[PDB]
Formats: sequence, C-alpha cells, structure tokens
Amino acid sequence: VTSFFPITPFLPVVAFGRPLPKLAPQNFE
Amino acid sequence: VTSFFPESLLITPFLPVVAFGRPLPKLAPQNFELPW
Amino acid sequence: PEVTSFFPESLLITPFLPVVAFGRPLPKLAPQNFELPWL
Amino acid sequence: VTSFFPITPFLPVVAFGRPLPKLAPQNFE
Amino acid sequence: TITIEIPEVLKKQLEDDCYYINRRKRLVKLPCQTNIITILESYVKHFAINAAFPAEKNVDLCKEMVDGLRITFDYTLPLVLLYPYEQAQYKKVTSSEFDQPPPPSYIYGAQHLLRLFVKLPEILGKMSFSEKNLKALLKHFDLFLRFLAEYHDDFFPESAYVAA
Amino acid sequence: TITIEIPEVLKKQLEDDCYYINRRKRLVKLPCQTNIITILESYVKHFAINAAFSAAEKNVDLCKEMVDGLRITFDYTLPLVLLYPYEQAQYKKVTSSEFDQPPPPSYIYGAQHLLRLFVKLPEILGKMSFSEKNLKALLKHFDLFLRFLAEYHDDFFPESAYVAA
Amino acid sequence: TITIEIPEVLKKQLEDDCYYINRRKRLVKLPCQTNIITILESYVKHFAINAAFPAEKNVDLCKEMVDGLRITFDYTLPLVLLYPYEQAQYKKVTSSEFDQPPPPSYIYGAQHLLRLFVKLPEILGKMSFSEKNLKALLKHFDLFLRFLAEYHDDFFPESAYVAA
Amino acid sequence: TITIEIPEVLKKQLEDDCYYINRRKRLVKLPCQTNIITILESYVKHFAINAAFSAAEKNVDLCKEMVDGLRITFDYTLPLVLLYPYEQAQYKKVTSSEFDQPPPPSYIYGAQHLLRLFVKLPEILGKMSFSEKNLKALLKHFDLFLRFLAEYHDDFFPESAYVAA
Repeated sequence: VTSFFPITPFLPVVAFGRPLPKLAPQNFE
Repeated sequence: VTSFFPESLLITPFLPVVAFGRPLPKLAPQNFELPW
Repeated sequence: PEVTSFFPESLLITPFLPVVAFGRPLPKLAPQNFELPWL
Repeated sequence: VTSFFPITPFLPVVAFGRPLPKLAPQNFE
Repeated sequence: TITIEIPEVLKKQLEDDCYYINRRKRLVKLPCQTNIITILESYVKHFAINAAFPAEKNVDLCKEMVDGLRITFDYTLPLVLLYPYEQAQYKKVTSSEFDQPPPPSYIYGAQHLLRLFVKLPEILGKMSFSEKNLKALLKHFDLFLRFLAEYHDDFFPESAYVAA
Repeated sequence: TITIEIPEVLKKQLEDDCYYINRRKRLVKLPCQTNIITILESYVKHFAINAAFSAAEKNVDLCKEMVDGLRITFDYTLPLVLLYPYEQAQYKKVTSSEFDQPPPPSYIYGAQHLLRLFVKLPEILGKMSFSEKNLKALLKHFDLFLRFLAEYHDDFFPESAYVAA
Repeated sequence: TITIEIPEVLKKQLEDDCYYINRRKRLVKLPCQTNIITILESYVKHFAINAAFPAEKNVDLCKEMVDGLRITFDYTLPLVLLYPYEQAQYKKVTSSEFDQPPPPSYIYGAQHLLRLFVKLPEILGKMSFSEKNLKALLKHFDLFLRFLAEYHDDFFPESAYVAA
Repeated sequence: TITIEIPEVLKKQLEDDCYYINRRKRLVKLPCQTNIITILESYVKHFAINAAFSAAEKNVDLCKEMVDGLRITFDYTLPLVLLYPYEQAQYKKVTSSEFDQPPPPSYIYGAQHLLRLFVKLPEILGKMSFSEKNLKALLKHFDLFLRFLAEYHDDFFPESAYVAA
C-alpha cells in the first residue's frame, strides 16, 4: 500500500413514500 | 436571517435500486426517438 | 390540512461530498464526555 | 467475471450552510 | 425520537418469541403456511369491511402502508431482524420468477413481521418524514398492531416453532 | 461512449414500429398476450440449453443477472424515456386499472417496447459507472439476447400486435 | 431553476477569457500575483466600509458567503471549471502545510473565480436550500458580482495571460 | 474490534491529565505555545530522516496521509468526544475569539488533547469500514507515532502546560 485513498443522482428503494436508508447488519434485541 | 449555518447536516446513505450491479440513474422525461 | 397519499422526481438522491480522513468518510459521533476505558 | 455485483451517516463538506454535492468531471463552456 | 407503542399482548408475544429461539433452541418452520404477504392481504380486507360500518378510514392510504411494510421487511430481515442462531436457517432458505432468491416476505410469517415494529422507529427516523404524513402513518401502524393483537391466537400458534 | 449494435432485422423492426404509431396511428394492444416477463423467461431457458450443448459467454448465472437487470431497467425507463407522444393516454389508462398497486410495465408490455430500450440503454449505462471487465461481459450478453431476438423475430413481432381502437 | 445574473461587463470578460485560452492559445500565469484568497479578503473589507456609510448590510453573513465561495471553488475548479487545454497546467501546478497539494484558491485568481458563477446555479440546485436562506445568499452574490464589475479593470489585467 | 495499544508512559500521562482537570481543577493554557499542527510537522521531519538513515513503515508519503488524517479527525472530534465537562466553558470562549471564522481545534490545542484522541480512535475507525491491507498499515503508523510521542514525552508534556485561572 502507498495510499489510504483510491457523480449521478440515483433512484432509491422507496417505502411509505420515502427512500429506505441503508442499514449496518445487527443482531435483534 | 443572520447565519446560513444551524447534527442535521449529517448525511444518510440510502438504498439504491440496482440493475446489473449499478444504481439506476436519473432520466428526465423525453419523447422516444431513433438515433437515425 | 388533510392527507390521502404518502407518495408525491424530488424522490431522487444526490450523492454528497464526504469529509475524508485516512481515505474514509468521517462518521457520526454523538456528543459524549471523555472517559478513560480503565477507570 | 461471475457477477455484476460485489450503513453510517457521514460528515459532509459544507458550503454556504449546506452540503456540497459530488460533481462528475466536465469541460467548462 | 419516534415511538411506536406495542400492545402488551404482542409485547409478551415478543418475549415468548425470544425465549423459544435462543434458550429453548427452537426455530420457526419455514416457509410459514401463512406468510407475511397473506397476513397483509388479510388486514387490507378487514380494514375495508371495517370502513363500511378523511384520515385513517382511507383504504388507499392503508394499502400504501402495507406495501411499505413488505418492502421494508424484505430489506430489513436479513440485516437487523435475525437472532444469531437463526442465521444458518436464512442461508439455507434463500439458497433453495427467474429462479432468483424468494424475498423474505414470501417465506416468513407473523413472528418476524412483529419484530420489525421494534426496529421501525429507528429506521423511520433516518428517512425524514413530513409532520402530516408521519402522524397518519404511525396511526396506521397502531391500527395494524391492534389488528395483530385482536387476532393474536390465530396469527401466533405455538406449533409455528420446531426442534428437528 | 458506449455502443450497442442492433441487428439490422431489428433495426428495420424499430422503423416499422415507429411508422405504425405516429403515422398509421396504431397502438400495441395491452396487455400483450406475451409480455416481457415471459419473453425474458424464454431466453433464459434457451440460453441454458445452448450452453450445456454446443460446439462470461456461457455463464447461465451471469445471464440471469442480465435478464433481471433488463426488467428492472425497463420498469423504470418505460414511462419516462420509451414512449411516443401518442402512447401517453394508453399508459395513464393502463396503470390506473399484489396489494392493488400499479402493475409494473414489465407485466403489461411486450417485445415492441423491450426493443426500444436497447436504443436508450447506452446513454443510461454511461451514467452508471461500470468497471471495464464487467461492462464488456454485459454488452456481450446484450448481443446474444439481441441475436436471439433477431433469430425469432417472426414469433416475437406479429403485426397483429398493433391496434386501431 | 436558479438564475444568477452576470453583469454584462463580466459577461464580456468571460467571452474574452474563452477566446484567449482555446483560440489565441494562452494561459493565466500561475500562481496569480493576486489570488482568490486575497480577492475575497478585499471584498470583505470593502463590504465593511460600505456597510458603515436587513440581511444585506450584514457583515457576518457576507463572511459566510466568501468562505463558501473558497470551499466551493477549491472543490469545483479541477472538475468543472477547466478548459481542455488548461489540464496540463493544473497537473503541473498541484504537483509542485504538510507538503500536500496547495488548494486551488491559493493558486488561481479572478479569471477562474468568475467562471464559477456560471456553474454555481446548477450546483446550488443540487443542495436543497431553504427559501429564506437562498434569496439572501443570491443577493450576496449580486453584490459581489457588482463589486467585481465595478473594479473590473484592476481585477482583470490582460497581462494575466501568457503563451509560452 | 480494533485495538490501538498505548505506550504505558503515555497511559500514565493520560491518567495524570485526567487528575489535573477534574480533581486539581486545572486547564491547559490555550492556545498552546506548541500546537498540534507543529507537533505533527515535527513527526514528519523525524520520520523522513529515520527512513533514510536506519539499520509501509518506511513510506514517508504514507506517513504524511496519516498525519493529515489525524488533524482532520481531531478538528472534528475534539468538541464532541474529547472534552471533559469542566473544559466546556474554555472551548466556547476560545473559538468565539482566514475570513475571521473559528480557528480550527488543531491550531489551538496541543499534545494533551491529541493523545486523548488515540483512546477514542479505535471506535471511530470501526465506524468507517477500512480494507484489511490499508487498516494494518495505518495502525502500524499510529504505533510509530505513539512510540515517537513516548520517546519525547518530557518535551511534549511539560507540567507547566496546565492552568488555574
């Protein structure tokens, strides 16, 4: 490694009339 | 108003609708026409 | 001031520019008083 | 290739009190 | 912060659900004879019968909620609604229209659908709802949850769980 | 810029299609007896046997992704970028009539409109940034599909598909 | 859609600018003896002198605008404000606090700063501004553009351009 | 979970720091005569002469990215997660007094607060998903910096840095 480093609106998944946020996996409690 | 500035600025990544492994892009309505 | 549908193009999503440290976006932190992980 | 396929709110760059949108490179006209 | 109150009949049910899976080591038999698609279709009918005898008597608004639920669930389940033990089941289930992976909604039932109502407030916070639209929506969850509580005995048979 | 070459048999077909709608004032009867879902299902079957027996190209799983991409892409694209001015009233009427939502364009339209998409596709595919390796493989899978579409053009494109209303 | 009207004195200037670079094959000498940081620092003083003798006469609000401009420019320049010919210059310039790449604001001058006002409306469209805040902001650009037009002779010397 | 081991010389220093502020009721004098910008500048020089004359860990360019990351990370982190309840009034007063904006925490604070960050860093770094190869290289660069910070602890951490109104 030599660096820690390596533009369009998109269509989202929509529910209840709003975009669904992305969710980080998690165990249910 | 006195300031343009206010946590609300934080940005939520949303879930893309995906085709062939990429997000589907913006298209503005347009009447279909043949490139020839 | 009624409502009949939750649904309305303003639904499309703009990628914004991250503030980046060590090649990754800086994340959310909720205010918190500093404490040492060993009392 | 066998597929065309291969979580946290982040801090944005802010200008004039709002986040800066990402821009796809383009020649000025 | 958003709150979605759970009828205490269903609160208990959720506590039972937990005890079964990570203590009595049990799993919901999949696919459920009565899945989430059919549960939701049942509610819509018995919302419309109810209507017959401006706000939340809007059958069209109800239908949007139900569809949102099945989309939200489809996405949420494998990420945020499983217990550590239930992981192998999910892998095995989705592995077996174009021979793609059947969506969680056609496989899971009342047991997991209810779990979602615990996570929902958190998720709904992240998509910025307008005042007028959020209240109307939250009320539609209450109605659905009462519906779910009112017929709890039918939707939640104990025989839904297995040893194998 | 991205190019997706259209078999000249289908290029003609597209020219016919145009003439029918905004000159001879005709419309595809909807829903099509054979819709896009079934067309795509048919190709996958044909792809799978043409691999197993023969002589990314031969990858049945990779094919399936393409087909699924197509039906998602079409569902979104149709009412925005694939209609002719005359075809507008038809769309409104069609979608107005699982939870009693609007049936998606894929279950209503057929080979006529599916083909139109292959004209717009390069534009759209430019806007999502594909990796080199993945794009070539994809573009090849469109060629195969287009070849398939041309090879059975008589079956997929009956003239009786169009209507005077 | 958002419109930011350009004083016709500066509209011409922009047309001149274009002609110089991709026809007369000329380039702004870099770094500019008077860069964007100093131009912006000059306006703030001017504004404050002018204020002495609403949201218009708000010096604090002015300072936010100026800082926004230098952030916006820093990001925008190499993406959307260059001409095809000017590319090799940018590469060479940024290649030569911690020995990082000096930001575009400390290298470029009035010539490129003005270009930004052409692209600004579409950029400002993409970040959703509130009604009250946008109008106040747009007015602050007008004032700045008038300022830029009023002293056009000083900010835009022809000698800013060279050709090998 | 991510672990960043703190040299025990600096672990003590952190315990001292704590005692001073919320028990002996003391505060670091601000601005520090030697701030975080200059501390970081100093390390880079030291890193560069070391790589050249010795015997990713030797990559001076990779070092610079780390240092820059640190000052960005600190600027954002300090007022949120690195203050003690007592230190709050100081922050408010300090930032209140290029375009007459608020000087960034990096130009005001010193070695005392910079070190605090290395306690919070693992949690923060967990939240941005780093690739395997890049994370290890980074974590190593923190170790080197912490070793550097421990090696010159007497110079970076004078007791006279603390105040009492």
